[PDB]
Amino acid sequence: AHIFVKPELVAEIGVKQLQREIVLPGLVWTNPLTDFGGSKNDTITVRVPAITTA
Amino acid sequence: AHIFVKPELVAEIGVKQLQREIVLPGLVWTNPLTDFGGSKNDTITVRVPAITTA
Repeated sequence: AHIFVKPELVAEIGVKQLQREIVLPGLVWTNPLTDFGGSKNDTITVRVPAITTA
Repeated sequence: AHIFVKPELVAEIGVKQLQREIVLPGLVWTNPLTDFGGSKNDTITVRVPAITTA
């Protein structure tokens, strides 16, 4: 019968891929040490001080 | 590959040997008697008063 030339319409309506919310980085101790370049094996050794007894 | 001569770097970050909190000294009767020098045998006598019966 009648022929109509139509486009294929693409729409975005706010449907996204559900994906986790990030909380862990803010709670962990990040970068107390920075100069890993300049220490052998990329290892910085932390010194824990001493305690005596009377 | 390339090889480099680096120092071992020792750093303090705030890691400490965990020790408890001192609470007992503030809770015990301390120094009601002081002049232990000036008394025989480094001893001060404490007198507890008399109690009578009828």
